Amino acid sequence: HTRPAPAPASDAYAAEVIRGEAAGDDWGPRTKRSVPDMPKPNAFDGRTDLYAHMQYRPLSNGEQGKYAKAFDDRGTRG
Amino acid sequence: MREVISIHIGQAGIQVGNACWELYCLEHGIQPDGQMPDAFNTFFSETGAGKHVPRCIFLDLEPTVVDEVRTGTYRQLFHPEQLISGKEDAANNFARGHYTIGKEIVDLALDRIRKLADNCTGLQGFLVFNAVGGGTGSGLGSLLLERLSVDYGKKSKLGFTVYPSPQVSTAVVEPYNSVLSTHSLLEHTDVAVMLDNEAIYDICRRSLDIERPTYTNLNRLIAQVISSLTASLRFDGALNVDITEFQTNLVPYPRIHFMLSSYAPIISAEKAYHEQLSVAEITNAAFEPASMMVKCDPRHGKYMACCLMYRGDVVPKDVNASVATIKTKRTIQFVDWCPTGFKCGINYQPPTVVPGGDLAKVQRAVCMISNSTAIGEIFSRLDHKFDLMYAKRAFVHWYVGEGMEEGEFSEAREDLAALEKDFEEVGAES
Amino acid sequence: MREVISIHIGQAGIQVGNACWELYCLEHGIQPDGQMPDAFNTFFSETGAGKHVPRCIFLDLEPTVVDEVRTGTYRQLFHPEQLISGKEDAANNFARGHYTIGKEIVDLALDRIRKLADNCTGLQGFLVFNAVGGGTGSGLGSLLLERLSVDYGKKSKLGFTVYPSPQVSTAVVEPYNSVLSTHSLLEHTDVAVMLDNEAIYDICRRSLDIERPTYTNLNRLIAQVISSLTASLRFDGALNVDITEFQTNLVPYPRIHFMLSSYAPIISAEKAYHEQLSVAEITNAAFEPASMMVKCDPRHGKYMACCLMYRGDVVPKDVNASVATIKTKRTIQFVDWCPTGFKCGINYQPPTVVPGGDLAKVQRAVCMISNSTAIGEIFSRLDHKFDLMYAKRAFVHWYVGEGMEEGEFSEAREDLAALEKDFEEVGAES
Amino acid sequence: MREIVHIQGGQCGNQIGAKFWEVVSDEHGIDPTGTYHGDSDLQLERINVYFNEATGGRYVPRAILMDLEPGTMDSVRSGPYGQIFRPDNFVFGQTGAGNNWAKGHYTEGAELIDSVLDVVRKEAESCDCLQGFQVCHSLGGGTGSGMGTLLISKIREEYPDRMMLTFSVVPSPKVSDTVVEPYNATLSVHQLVENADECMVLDNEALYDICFRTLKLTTPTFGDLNHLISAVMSGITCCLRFPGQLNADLRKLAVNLIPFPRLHFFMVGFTPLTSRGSQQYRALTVPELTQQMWDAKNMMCAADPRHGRYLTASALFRGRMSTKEVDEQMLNVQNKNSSYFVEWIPNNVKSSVCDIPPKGLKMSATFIGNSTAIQEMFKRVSEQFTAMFRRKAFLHWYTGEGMDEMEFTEAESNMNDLVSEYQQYQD
Amino acid sequence: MREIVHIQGGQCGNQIGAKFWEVVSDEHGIDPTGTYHGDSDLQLERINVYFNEATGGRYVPRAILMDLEPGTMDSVRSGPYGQIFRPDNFVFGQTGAGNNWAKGHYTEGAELIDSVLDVVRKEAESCDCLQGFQVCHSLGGGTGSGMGTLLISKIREEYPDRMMLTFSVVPSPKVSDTVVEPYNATLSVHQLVENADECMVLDNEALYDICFRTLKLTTPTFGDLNHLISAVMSGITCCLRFPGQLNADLRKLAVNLIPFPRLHFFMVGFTPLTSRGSQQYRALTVPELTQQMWDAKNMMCAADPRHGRYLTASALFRGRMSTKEVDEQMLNVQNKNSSYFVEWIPNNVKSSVCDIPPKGLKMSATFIGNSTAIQEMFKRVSEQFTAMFRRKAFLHWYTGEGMDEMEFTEAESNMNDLVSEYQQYQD
Ligand SMILES: Nc1nc2c(ncn2[C@@H]2O[C@H](COP(=O)(O)OP(=O)(O)OP(=O)(O)O)[C@@H](O)[C@H]2O)c(=O)[nH]1
Ligand SMILES: Nc1nc2c(ncn2[C@@H]2O[C@H](COP(=O)(O)OP(=O)(O)OP(=O)(O)O)[C@@H](O)[C@H]2O)c(=O)[nH]1
Ligand SMILES: Nc1nc2c(ncn2[C@@H]2O[C@H](COP(=O)(O)OP(=O)(O)O)[C@@H](O)[C@H]2O)c(=O)[nH]1
Ligand SMILES: Nc1nc2c(ncn2[C@@H]2O[C@H](COP(=O)(O)OP(=O)(O)O)[C@@H](O)[C@H]2O)c(=O)[nH]1
Ligand SMILES: [Mg+2]
Ligand SMILES: [Mg+2]
Ligand SMILES: [Mg+2]
Repeated sequence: HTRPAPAPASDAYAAEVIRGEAAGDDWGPRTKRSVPDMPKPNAFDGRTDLYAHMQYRPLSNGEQGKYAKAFDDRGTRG
Repeated sequence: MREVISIHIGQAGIQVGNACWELYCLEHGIQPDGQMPDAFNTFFSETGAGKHVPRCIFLDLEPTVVDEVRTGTYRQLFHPEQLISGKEDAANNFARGHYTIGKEIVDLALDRIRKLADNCTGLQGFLVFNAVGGGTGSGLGSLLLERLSVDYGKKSKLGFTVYPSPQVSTAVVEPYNSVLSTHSLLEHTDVAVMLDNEAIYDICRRSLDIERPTYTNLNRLIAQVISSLTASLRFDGALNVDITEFQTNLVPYPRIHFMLSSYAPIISAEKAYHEQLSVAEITNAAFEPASMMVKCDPRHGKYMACCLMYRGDVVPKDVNASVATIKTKRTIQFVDWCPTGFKCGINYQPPTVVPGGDLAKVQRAVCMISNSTAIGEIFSRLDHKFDLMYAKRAFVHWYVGEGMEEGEFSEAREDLAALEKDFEEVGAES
Repeated sequence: MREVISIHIGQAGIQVGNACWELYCLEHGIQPDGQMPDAFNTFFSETGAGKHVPRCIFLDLEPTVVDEVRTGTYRQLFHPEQLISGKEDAANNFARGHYTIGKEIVDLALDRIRKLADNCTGLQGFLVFNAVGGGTGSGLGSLLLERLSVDYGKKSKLGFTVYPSPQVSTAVVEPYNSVLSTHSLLEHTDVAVMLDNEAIYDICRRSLDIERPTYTNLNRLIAQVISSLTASLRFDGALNVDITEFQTNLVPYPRIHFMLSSYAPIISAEKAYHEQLSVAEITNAAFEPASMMVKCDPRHGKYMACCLMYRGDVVPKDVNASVATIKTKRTIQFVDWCPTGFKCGINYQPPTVVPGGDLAKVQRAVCMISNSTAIGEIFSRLDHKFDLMYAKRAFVHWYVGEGMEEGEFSEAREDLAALEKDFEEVGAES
Repeated sequence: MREIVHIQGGQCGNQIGAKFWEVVSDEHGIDPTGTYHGDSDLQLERINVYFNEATGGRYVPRAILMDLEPGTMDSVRSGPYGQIFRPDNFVFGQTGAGNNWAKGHYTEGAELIDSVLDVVRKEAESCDCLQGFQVCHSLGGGTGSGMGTLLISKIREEYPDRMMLTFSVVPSPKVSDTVVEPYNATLSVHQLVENADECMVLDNEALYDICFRTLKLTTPTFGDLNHLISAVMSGITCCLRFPGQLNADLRKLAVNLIPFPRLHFFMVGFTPLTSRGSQQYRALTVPELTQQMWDAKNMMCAADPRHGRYLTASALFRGRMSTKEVDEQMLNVQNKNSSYFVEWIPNNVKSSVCDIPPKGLKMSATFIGNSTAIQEMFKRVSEQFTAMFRRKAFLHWYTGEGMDEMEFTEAESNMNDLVSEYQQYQD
Repeated sequence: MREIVHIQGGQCGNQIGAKFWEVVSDEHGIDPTGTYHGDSDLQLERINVYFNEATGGRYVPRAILMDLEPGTMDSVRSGPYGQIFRPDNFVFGQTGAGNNWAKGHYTEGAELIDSVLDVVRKEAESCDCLQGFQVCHSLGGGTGSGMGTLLISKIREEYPDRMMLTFSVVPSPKVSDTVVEPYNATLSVHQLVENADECMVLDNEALYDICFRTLKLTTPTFGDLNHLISAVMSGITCCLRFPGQLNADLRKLAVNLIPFPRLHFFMVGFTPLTSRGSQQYRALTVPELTQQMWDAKNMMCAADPRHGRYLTASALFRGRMSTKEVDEQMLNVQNKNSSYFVEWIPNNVKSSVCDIPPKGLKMSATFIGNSTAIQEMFKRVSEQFTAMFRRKAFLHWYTGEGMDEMEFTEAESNMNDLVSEYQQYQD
């Protein structure tokens, strides 16, 4: 009838781990923060990827005028 | 059923035991009157309904300190006749405490021990708290140690003796009484856990950040060690280490049985909010020389065998990771013939905090109780005081009158000289 | 987890450190009490629940610069044992900080560095902040740096030291105290970043249009340079630069390891609106000698290895084009044997602005730390200042009487005389 | 219809079997109340292997609990799945052995050995046909080591025609847990090599490194270790409890794993160990269980199997699998690396197939291997004893309780014979 | 049923494969959660070249991401399409090689090589037919070049009959990123000749230029640059993943593009690179994919191919195309400019057509060119190495981890030897 003392209360539960009943996430905390909006969406249409060039998607009518007016991705020089 | 009885002789013995049962009554939640509103079975006797009495005896030849226990805050908790008084003190003389006036009072102490052991089912060990520097603790303590050895034979006994420090000490005949006590401890006491006052003064100065430490502050955190070294019986954990384990694992030789002490997390209220107290950090603090309770350098000696008890939420693996980091450090050393040198004990109940105490609530605690060959140095300095002093036959007229003989200082001198021969020989490699 | 330990030594060290850790707690959102309402592991040590402890110590023999930290707005931040004080200062004497009063406190200095190093999991380097003018920063820094190479071998040690300006200096034995410091920071410190108070006086004069700069304003942008130096660990970017990456890129020879420092955008709150801050503008601004943080002219010497650490909205192409425009300029001349002088690092965190500060919020910032042969002008001038004062034995009996001998002036002079020979020999074109 | 007598000794084996009967009861599908509620009729077919019937649907396991301190008995009783145990099988003392081999064997063990042999013989007589004697204890302590080796010495004298698996955790070389471990280790194995027919030696450092490097578990407890040894221990007798395409009992293990009577030392392992978040990336197929089967990291022993040639091997496969596919990595691991196997034994590997997998897993396997790498496990204990007995330390706790130093020299006589014979066949 | 195992090192290697496995994934129609939701049956036919099938439809690549810092994998932990990887295949360091080739190779290199090769060996035995091993790393760095080039030498020892694709980026001639850039490059090419079987040469300055004059982009990030590199790496093994009228696997290019075993440094190219402004006006037919194939502006290497002769060239066409228009256009470029091709080899051009184009593009083609103009790149790095070594600058670091100047003189000897045989064949 020894006095109960609290367990270390780890999240381990190796029985549950080896049975795979609870998935969880084994990965630790992500280091080196998480910078918001870097690299920035470019001006003169918002380009965060090269998917348009590498997928050959057709130009939208609301964005065709920008390339009608300008040559490079620098915006509205004239 | 685990059960340990403790005896308290000498002015050090009662005043340490005042704080010992102050923490003991707090772990089990019992109010100081003696009512709990079965880990209490190993320290308290369940008496009828709602009444509990501690299974310890207080005894002192001086009638002073017993009365302030009898008229203090623990008048109802203790048993009124377990408190043992005396007509007068032994007065810093080992002769008076062992022969003349302790003899009329040792037999009233012996029967109440028999009353305590008959009440319990299974006893585990003997705890003695005393000081060899005075008359009452060294005299009646040795006088009781003769009687309990022949009556309750071969039972494990663990002793806590407050030895003189090399620097701070409060009696002139103090080196006489320590030498005469050591002739009784070596052949009778199984494992003697050493203590020293100014090391605990030093651990209050730099750790607890109090610049005015007193005897109350020292004895308050001595009780933390005593509860920690008996924490396996009370509360459950990973590796239970009882008193029977402690002797048979830690004493290698019959005449080599002395012991150090440590208690690493000793942190005030303001200091606790900034310390990251992990198992790895608290292990490193215990083995450092600044945190021990006797001023001896373990670098000067070599460790013989070590035992560690962990309290609180300690997972059983970083204790083994800390041991590997301990043994790979060169600044700590072991004797060459002892490859396996650590005993691990884990308990899950964290140490309680006394109200008004300077110790803060810490979730992890370790006590390092280790044999060492550096205990020769604290015996060489104390013997160096005796040899320079006995050359002039000083202070002997107090001793030879009360039953002692003049030659008895010589056998006690060579007994300590034989001990110094043992400590230097066993620390030598081959 | 990566971690770097910063030791703050001498009067300059704490006053930088108050500015340094103020910039650090605003980046991670930690309030001055220590509570954040995953990247703090570089500098802050997580303890308990919602408490962060700076991984730094304040070591100074004069207590009146440390006690204002202990009673200011950062009481709950620091661990009180990290703040190490002393009875009396070294009083700008190298012999006091190294021999008489230095050895009495450096034992307690290693006691907490070991505590900080044990709490660290993965260590990459050390930061040291000192001023060679004053004997606490000069002598005790020399004692601590010599001991740390023995205690922690082969680890990085970042030297953020402050040197006397040519025209400006606020002490008399500064030529004496700087030369004796160069015997230790040569052979122990692996990366040393010179700073100079009058160059930052000039930087605050024109770029920040402050007519009356103070010691608070200088140390605030000292904090900007060091935070930009180690922002690669805390945040993610295109090209990370680690501490040991920083050390092998800019130290071609084990003694040629002194490097310059330049933070390019210093703009006011009212000039920020009118400046078009791009990566081409700031990169040309950094190489300007007006933005140079040490009073030396880089046109006399040769640039030998440079690193450019970018913070904020720096896209990787035009920064690679910005370096090309620097190389085409004949004014910025590199050494002949190094056709690859540039190291580049880009972090995505814009620099934080302290509330009530003087710097303006900018979206782009670059910090250049460059090794040059124009730093020989710093050493040779301080060599001339020492040689003139030593020739008639001025201020020697203060230094000799506190433990030293005359022979340590000849060895330190000869060691510094080798540096001027080494700088000329390395930078010579073949 | 064959049954196993389980013995638990000391504070280790009581806690080992507390987690071991947790798995076996859950694999057989009985609740903490004791009634059966499993959904498989095949699950209830072989219950006499590990449990006995009782009136009212209760099932009481046939195992004993044995120690000298009632504190550890409070741990197994109050823990989960502790109410099923037989109260009559709770044989215990009051003194406590106190990490001494002499106490549990000669002086204060004698008043409890006669009590438990009366208890042990009760289920020995009540059960119909004995198959073996499983024990689980330690060798570093004194409560289960010194007392356990006397009981295993006493039980073979009465019943000399049965096999006996032993699961003894040996002291680790890297970490010290008791100062007098090389005393109790050498004296316990001195009794076993003359008596123990086969033995599964384990240690604490291997279960740590398994639960760090493979399970990727941050701060685990001993309950995590005691489950993994239970995963092995249930896997040893998988062919008895469940039918299969090729069944192999304890004697099938013995006949294919001990070429010589004195070479009876094995090493164990549990194959399908995956991390907390890596179970969705694995492919539960027979090529990769064998990949984890023969890895040195996966074994539960301090020995490195690449150091010593395997004298023989075993396989306990459970689940639905192709016996051709089972046979083809087992042939592949003979041929890809034949330099790490013995030459004068063809068909070095024994295999078995059980048709029922463990709970929560589609497939599992258990490896048992007699190797000359246990040579390295005894060399550390032999180095510890020889380098320390020369100064006759710690003997007063031993020589004062009944045995002489001549027994310690006899422990040097045969342990040096064990290390001689294992290296001999390596050449 | 041939397989490719992908291994990557350093800052540069891991960021490419974050985009490379991203580009492969949506070609095969599998989500970042790993499930397949593609609309074409032809995608699932050849998945095993790049992915392990798992329980529940999960697909995990043969990706082994190697680094000495946790920073790179942290980007892979949180980047898009970074959850598809096997968590066990993230071998990591803690110290970091610190941009030192000596630290990644010799001293600190040995502590992780025995662990990273264990992950490689587990994946190598799982798949049946290994076409080869594909690595993507840097050369001027120290973490992916120092540790990577030792890893290539080790894996050629264990698997000597399997090919080796290396996609190693090169120090730029115009600009520089690190200071020990020529030191770490010459020590790696000295090893890359002996172990690796074929090399694709990349550099950021050509990737920067190809994003300006061909794509009309004035703000190219690295993620923009990694996409054009990832299009090349998909084009090499487009024959394995998809059918075609004429099939050319990895080993067919090896016998084509490598006349002698040390001439395995090639230059790459991707054909349908159209800016968004001029996207509509260009047509997609084989003659205008060829005219952008052979342009010196389209080459992703420093070397101008107009300077040196083409020893052998290869083309990896993708799409529904006429076989004549593939044949006649690559025949016209052998007649219009025959001074740029080697006379003593007839028909320097290898051509192959796969009927499955990439996503969205009607047609695509990838160019691999074994030009002798690559000696201009190797001369400049050897020029910088001799300039810094003769002063022995930045050498006290490399000699600190256990190097002497013998292999530094050997590295320049082999560098000067391999550039000597390029110019001997140009005459
Ligand atoms: N740590 C600690 N030591 C104590 C305490 N009380 C007394 N001592 C020690 O005891 C020594 C004196 O020896 P004692 O045997 O206790 O004196 P005594 O019990 O009064 O015996 P007599 O002097 O003969 O009457 C002092 O030097 C103290 O160091 C205490 O409360 N705490
Ligand atoms: N930039 C900067 N320099 C400072 C600051 N405080 C002191 N210094 C420099 O330090 C020099 C004086 O030497 P110190 O090292 O500070 O003297 P100390 O640290 O008090 O040493 P002791 O007097 O022996 O205690 C001056 O010449 C200043 O240039 C500061 O807050 N900022
Ligand atoms: N794996 C495991 N090992 C244990 C457990 N309990 C104790 N041990 C090991 O047993 C050793 C101590 O011996 P002990 O169990 O006290 O033996 P006893 O005195 O005969 O009971 C230590 O090395 C522990 O590692 C447990 O629950 N699990
Ligand atoms: N394409 C590309 N190249 C990169 C990237 N990051 C770094 N590099 C190149 O890598 C070279 C430096 O090597 P480094 O990253 O230090 O190699 P490591 O030490 O192994 O990590 C430089 O020349 C860069 O151009 C990236 O994200 N994309
Ligand atoms: Mg008294
Ligand atoms: Mg001062
Ligand atoms: Mg073919």
